[PDB]
Amino acid sequence: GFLVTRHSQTTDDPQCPPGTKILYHGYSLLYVQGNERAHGQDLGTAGSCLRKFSTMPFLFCNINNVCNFASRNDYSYWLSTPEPMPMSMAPITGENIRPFISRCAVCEAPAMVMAVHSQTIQIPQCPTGWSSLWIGYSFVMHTSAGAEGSGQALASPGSCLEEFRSAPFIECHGRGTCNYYANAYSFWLATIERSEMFKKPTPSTLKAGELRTHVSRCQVCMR
Amino acid sequence: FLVTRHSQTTDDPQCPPGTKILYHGYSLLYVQGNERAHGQDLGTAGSCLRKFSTMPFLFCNINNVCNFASRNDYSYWLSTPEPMPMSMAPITGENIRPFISRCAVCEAPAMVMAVHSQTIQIPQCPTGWSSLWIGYSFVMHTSAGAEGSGQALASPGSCLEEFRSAPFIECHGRGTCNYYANAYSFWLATIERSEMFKKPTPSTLKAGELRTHVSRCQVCMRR
Amino acid sequence: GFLVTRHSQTTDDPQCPPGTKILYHGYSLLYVQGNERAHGQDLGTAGSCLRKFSTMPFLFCNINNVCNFASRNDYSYWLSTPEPMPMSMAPITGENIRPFISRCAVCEAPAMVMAVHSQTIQIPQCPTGWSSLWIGYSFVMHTSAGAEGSGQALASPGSCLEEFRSAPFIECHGRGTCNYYANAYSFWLATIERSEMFKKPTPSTLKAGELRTHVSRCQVCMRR
Amino acid sequence: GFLVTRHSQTTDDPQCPPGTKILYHGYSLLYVQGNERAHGQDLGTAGSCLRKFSTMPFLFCNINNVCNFASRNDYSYWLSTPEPMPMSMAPITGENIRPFISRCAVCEAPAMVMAVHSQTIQIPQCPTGWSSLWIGYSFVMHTSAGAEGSGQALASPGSCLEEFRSAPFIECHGRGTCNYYANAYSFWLATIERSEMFKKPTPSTLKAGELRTHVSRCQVCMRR
Amino acid sequence: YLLVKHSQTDQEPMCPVGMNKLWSGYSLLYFEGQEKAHNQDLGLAGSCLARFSTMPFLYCNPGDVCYYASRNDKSYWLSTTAPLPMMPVAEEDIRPYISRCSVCEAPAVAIAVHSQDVSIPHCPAGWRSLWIGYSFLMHTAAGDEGGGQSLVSPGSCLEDFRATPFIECNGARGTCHYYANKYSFWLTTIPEQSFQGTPSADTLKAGLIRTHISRCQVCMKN
Amino acid sequence: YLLVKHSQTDQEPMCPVGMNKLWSGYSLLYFEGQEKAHNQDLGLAGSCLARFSTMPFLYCNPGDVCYYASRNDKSYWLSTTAPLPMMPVAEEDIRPYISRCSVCEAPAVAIAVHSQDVSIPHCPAGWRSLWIGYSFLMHTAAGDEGGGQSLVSPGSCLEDFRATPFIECNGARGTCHYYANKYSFWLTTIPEQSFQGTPSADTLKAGLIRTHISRCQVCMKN
Ligand SMILES: [Ca+2]
Ligand SMILES: [Ca+2]
Ligand SMILES: [Cl-]
Ligand SMILES: [Cl-]
Ligand SMILES: [Cl-]
Ligand SMILES: [Cl-]
Ligand SMILES: [Cl-]
Ligand SMILES: [Cl-]
Ligand SMILES: [K+]
Ligand SMILES: [K+]
Ligand SMILES: [K+]
Ligand SMILES: [K+]
Ligand SMILES: [K+]
Ligand SMILES: [K+]
Repeated sequence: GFLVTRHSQTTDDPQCPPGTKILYHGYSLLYVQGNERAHGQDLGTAGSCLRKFSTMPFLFCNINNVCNFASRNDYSYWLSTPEPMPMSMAPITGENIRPFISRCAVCEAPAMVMAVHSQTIQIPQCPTGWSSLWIGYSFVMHTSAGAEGSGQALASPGSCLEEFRSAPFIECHGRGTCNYYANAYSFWLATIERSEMFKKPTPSTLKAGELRTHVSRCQVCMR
Repeated sequence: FLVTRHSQTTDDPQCPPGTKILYHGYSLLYVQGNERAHGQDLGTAGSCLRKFSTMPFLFCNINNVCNFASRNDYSYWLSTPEPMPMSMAPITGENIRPFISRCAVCEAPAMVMAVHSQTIQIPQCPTGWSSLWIGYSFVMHTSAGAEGSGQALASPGSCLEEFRSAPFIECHGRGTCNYYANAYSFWLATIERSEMFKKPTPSTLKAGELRTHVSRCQVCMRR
Repeated sequence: GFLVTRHSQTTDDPQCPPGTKILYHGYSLLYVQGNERAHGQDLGTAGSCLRKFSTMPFLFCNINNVCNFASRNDYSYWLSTPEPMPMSMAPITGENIRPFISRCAVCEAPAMVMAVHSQTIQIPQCPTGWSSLWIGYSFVMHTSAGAEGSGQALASPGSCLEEFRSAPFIECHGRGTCNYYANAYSFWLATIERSEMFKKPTPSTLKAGELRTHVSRCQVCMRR
Repeated sequence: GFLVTRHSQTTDDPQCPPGTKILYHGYSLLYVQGNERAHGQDLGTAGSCLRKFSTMPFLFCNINNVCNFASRNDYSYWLSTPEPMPMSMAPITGENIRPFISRCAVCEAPAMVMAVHSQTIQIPQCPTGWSSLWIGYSFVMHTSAGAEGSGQALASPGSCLEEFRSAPFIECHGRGTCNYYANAYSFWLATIERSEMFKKPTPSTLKAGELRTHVSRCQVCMRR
Repeated sequence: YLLVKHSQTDQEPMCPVGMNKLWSGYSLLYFEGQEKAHNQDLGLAGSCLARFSTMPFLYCNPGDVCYYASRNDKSYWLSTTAPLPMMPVAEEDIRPYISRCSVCEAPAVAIAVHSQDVSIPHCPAGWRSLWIGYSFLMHTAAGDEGGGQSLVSPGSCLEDFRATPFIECNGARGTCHYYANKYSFWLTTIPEQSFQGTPSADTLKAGLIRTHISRCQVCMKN
Repeated sequence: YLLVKHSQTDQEPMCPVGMNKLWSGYSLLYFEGQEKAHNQDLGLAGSCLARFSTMPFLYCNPGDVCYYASRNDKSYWLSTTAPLPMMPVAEEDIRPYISRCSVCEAPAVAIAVHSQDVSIPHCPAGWRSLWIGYSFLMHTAAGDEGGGQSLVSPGSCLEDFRATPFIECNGARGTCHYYANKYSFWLTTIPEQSFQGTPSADTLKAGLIRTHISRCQVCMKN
């Protein structure tokens, strides 16, 4: 019973890769933050694909047998779409949030699925005996409020996003608001020239148009 | 393929039908060393230790010296329905046994996963998968220093059979364990369709009104 | 000009101690938390006394020249009154918050002020040549959401609260809510027997009616 | 002998306020971050004014009695000037860093100096018997790398910056690099109307042109 | 299924006979970005990076700006027996310090079993042993950042015990070094048969350590 | 005005002749509750605690329950030159390790000045020297908790440079010890007259350390 989760990074349901069957579609959950502590769900697993969305998909209980829902100051983070940040740059609420949330598909595969990374701008070949499911960019971790966050396993399909985005996720709050913030950081595997492996890294500051020049590529494969 | 089950009581749980017993042990939730929390997913054998201890680990430094139970580290274990001491004072030695949950690590013929409904309704297993058990959606937790860990929603560990406002107990190298006021358990909330893209409605629930506001789950095995 | 701040821990303005003159009254600010980081204001300083209350008394700006007010997930913490926690145990909002916020007074003193602690259940005498302003309990630090928090300087009047409270402060949010939470912890100097200074501490769990048995006492004094 | 510290927020040495005499001039140190722990120097104290600048003005020593200087990944933060952020947005190094570092002056005052905040766009009056040294904006706290940071005492002149800057400080590394990063946040006291005190705060996002108008004003006064 | 092996030496490990090697690389423990650790399970292929670099990642902000080796981030790798230097090692000198790994294609899943005893635990019936080692639980270094291993994962069972099984590389500096705050945590050898409600504090010096570290075995069915 | 002095030895400091001693005590650096450090300024009286204890505080929750030495909190104190122990020291054996202090009534305020140079900085004109020392800036220990001193406070000027100027006491255990993650941070000496844009990394071993530590003087008006 092998499973693979795919994220469209758009408001449309992604399609199950060739050879796999759909189980269900949902919204792309990246991680949550309760009592200021972050806990993520690997993007390559079904845990990152929830059928129902909410800026507050969880609640907390105490040893006094009292549970509180949306009653403190907690967060939820979701993979986002190409929808531009509002001109007002103010938080988004209610139905206006829907255009920003990524969709996902949980599919059952005949065999084991994995991701491989080239650590170069070229797409890495699937290991011998493995077939391609999709290609993308090496997404490894992220941080936001309080510099808290989580990341992906490098052999998980979750570490391979098909669409590169400087801002691949949006931040939501128990109060019902969501927005992008300047400290929302996305970390990606970088390109490394073989001759530079044991040499001091050469610093690079990339702007729109040249961002992908140092981002490693990947391919998700199935045995 | 392995499946780990936690009784949440002092008796060993039974392997679900179709699985074979490997060993029994105590339910380890996570540890905290030098202020850093590190958990063992409850769906994995790592959350089932053959031997219990309030301090099951030690640390070693660069001068090649290791220290055991000499500082201020913690260990956390799933607990039983055993009443909290009226004195509310720390529990020590053999008196700790009644509070520690037991577990079983079983070998299964196929992979096992968990599904969540995000409603009071029990989520059916995907076509082609049979049920192992049902429970409540357990996501994360925090305790000392607001540190903690969480479960993978696709893992059986995110599906506890018995809902507990206080599902775990905190222990120290001192040989003391207790339930403290800052012990928080986080669970997936129930979400009505029309509530998805609407500001969450805050709610504080008290005894007898908790279980029915926590998302339900079911652990399934490909068969 | 020396100053001393006093907190009533009630809805009434505290009065300046004998020998001091009033500057202004306000609300007792304990600390704030922005982008998950706490920053406090010593209770013995005027910074802990704000004339205007708000669940969100600050805003933040970024390098892109954009400022955001009450637009993320920040906190403010204030000393509270003995107003009981609501029966519903749900967050308090709007005008209903006022009854929970402690008041303060910033007073100008003719000489320096300080606090002394006994580390016993007995009130410590003021140093020779120093007169009394008020007595209290040794309040040293606190933590709440994310185990973040701040504390008081032990020679500051801020480390000497006149009223002992297991829950001396309340938590408020940018969204406009305030409430007490189970992880809101208050730390106090404990009583230490002289013969036990270099002995393994004897653990104690205290419940209502016996809490103060291990809480150190203090006295705020002024140089004569 | 009371002391007053002033920050020019430019490459020029600030002048000591009237009624005070210069002790020394230096560079405006906001805080440092060592082994991931941030530690600040209140901007109203002489500690925020260092005679010598360095991207790494400190070192650390271990239990084996070995100290390491600029060998790991530590930081130093300084108040900055109006110098334009490099168009490339790439790290600034060596001599090129000088134009970005604020200067300061530590002066000896005849009496105590404190700050008062209005929590409105209006300038707060100095208490009776006190005279104004300067007016500014209420600066409370800040965060940068790892969401770590520090803040100011609201009673301290350090909480009253004479020039509002959405990005009042720059981040430097032991490597010798400095830059403005997107996660550098400055927190300021907000303006609160009497009727807004006990009402849910109204969220607002302000852009260039309307920033200074929602920031609390302050005045630094001397008891003389 | 994939089997991952870390040699803990500067020589890549051999894949068990019958298992094809997908690739060899360097033992990645974790990345530290913005003072936040992100670990790779030592039992998973993601912990075996084909290309090494003191700074193997970059980061971007919503303003469409990405920075590579332009701040103060770092990386952590499993290390070898190369002697602790008195000062950071740079560029080529780093090579002898980095552990190597191999990702092998296996017939079944491999697990780790721990005894929490000086006794080496047996593999479940029907499972064969791949290797024996010590119970590696967690680690911390700069600040309180670090991480740990899954006890059922082969990554929690290292063949060679090391007081300091990993090294720190300071990203943009292009150097790696052993700092005094590095800590390795291991499961203990418990004297009691199955319940220890009262641990007896102890300090162990080099030479009396290994007999106090929980033992483990990595197993695969068949 | 109060002058606080820490001896860094097990003998209480003598108040300068003429200054009345309010009390003597033990040098308190910080408390750690719920893994959150709360420091006392070494130049303020709050850092001189009359009565010592490995657990000098307690805590309470809103449910009207207080716990004293019933969890995992700790305290930190400035220490003496007592030798690093092979294992934690308990109860009476702790005494030789804790620094003593004295709080004295002064006629004027005392400040610290730092040279960030090998040379001793001058007290401001019209101020007299009380003592000379090294620029103690900050510290860290368990996790990434710790704290620092105000550079204008006499607490930032320790007469005795110590790579490890403080000791950790583990609360309820009733013992103190020196752990490998303890770090002291000091202002450096800078060659340049006023501007140093590119620090040159360096590792200093016992014997060549003091010449790289910034110097300071604690001064009092008149
Ligand atoms: Ca940290
Ligand atoms: Ca911490
Ligand atoms: Cl919430
Ligand atoms: Cl311990
Ligand atoms: Cl907010
Ligand atoms: Cl550095
Ligand atoms: Cl970097
Ligand atoms: Cl304790
Ligand atoms: K922002
Ligand atoms: K408690
Ligand atoms: K609560
Ligand atoms: K940035
Ligand atoms: K070191
Ligand atoms: K140690």
